[PDB]
Amino acid sequence: VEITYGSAIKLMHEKTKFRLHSHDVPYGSGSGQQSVTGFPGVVDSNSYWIVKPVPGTTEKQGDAVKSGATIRLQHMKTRKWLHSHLHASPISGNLEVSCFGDDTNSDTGDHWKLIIEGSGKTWKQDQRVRLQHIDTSGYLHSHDKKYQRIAGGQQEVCGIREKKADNIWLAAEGVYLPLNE
Repeated sequence: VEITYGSAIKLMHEKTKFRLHSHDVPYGSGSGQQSVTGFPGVVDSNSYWIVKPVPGTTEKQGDAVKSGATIRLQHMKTRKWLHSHLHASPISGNLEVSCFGDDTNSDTGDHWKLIIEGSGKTWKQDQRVRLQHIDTSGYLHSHDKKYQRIAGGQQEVCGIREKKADNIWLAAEGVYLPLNE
């Protein structure tokens, strides 16, 4: 259950049970970058993310991710980074959450602080967490607000500034690399 750097995870929205999801299609407005949504179905390779450190650092694959760590989530299928910035999200006009760059292109807008809700010190499967975007201070957020025509039935994912029930997430369905000890 200990989630280590290098591990593959799904991230489930606690309230709606939808999974953090991406795919090879951009937003029409805001940044025009690759879009990110909440996806309800269980079988979906597009729901997998790799937990990574920021490139400068001592943290390595197999190290436990700590509460308070700055992390990156890289989409397995497209290699783009979970990203935010000051653009309007398409449904609710909150902070746009996108997929940015690739293996040669990452910036600080790819940085999220892991906040474990209890007194837990290392990230585990099924524990309640928030992810706070470093640059904007937006909490990764979803809700029962859905696209209709393209990607219909999938939920908006965005960033908001207050802690709420709709910004708690749980890591699930993961493959966790062995603990360096």
